[PDB]
Amino acid sequence: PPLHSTA
Amino acid sequence: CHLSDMLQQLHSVNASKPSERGLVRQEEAEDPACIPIFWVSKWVDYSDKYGLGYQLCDNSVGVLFNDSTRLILYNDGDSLQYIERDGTESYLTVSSHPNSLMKKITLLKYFRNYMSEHLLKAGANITPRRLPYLRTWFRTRSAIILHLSNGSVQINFFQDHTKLILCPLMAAVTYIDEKRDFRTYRLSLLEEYGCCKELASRLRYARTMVDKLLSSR
Repeated sequence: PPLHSTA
Repeated sequence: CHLSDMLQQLHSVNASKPSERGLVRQEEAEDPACIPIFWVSKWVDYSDKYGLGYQLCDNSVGVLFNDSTRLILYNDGDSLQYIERDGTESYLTVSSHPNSLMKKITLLKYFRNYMSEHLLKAGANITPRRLPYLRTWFRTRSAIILHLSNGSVQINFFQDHTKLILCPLMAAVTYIDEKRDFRTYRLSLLEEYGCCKELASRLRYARTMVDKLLSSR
């Protein structure tokens, strides 16, 4: 459920 | 056809059971020649409202909008490629474009800001290498699956940050592992020499993912 790639 | 070739390459390697080797010699399957020119470095799923934004490793940005158009900002910071729903490709600039494209360009800049400020560039250690766009994507609980217009399929796994970039023209796969070590293999050499359990598992999953792309055209 991440809404973006790795921070 | 790229996806069909990919499905064959993956059947072949997986049918060989590469991890069930007495002597795994995965290093001998590396082919540094097949390193990809392009992969997705960063992405932002804003699909509930706008689209899927992403950055390629060349620093170009792109968006697959919900209305099935695509806007690409080149790494010069001003050149655009636009793709209308009927697939017409055109060259424009942020400095000179139709007025009707302002909302889309504004959105792309917003996404590019978020990605530039807050997200890590996958494969930043790698020196890579025409500019592909995102043909299709989807997500599972496990991974995001990005299919580029040059036939490449990239699969990013959420839990452990591992990634596959499958290159059908080279019959190759690049695997970025938990350590961020990037190794590029020829799939037929993985068949001969074998590989670790973790990579064989990701390759089995990859075939299911290409099945899903082929079944949802």
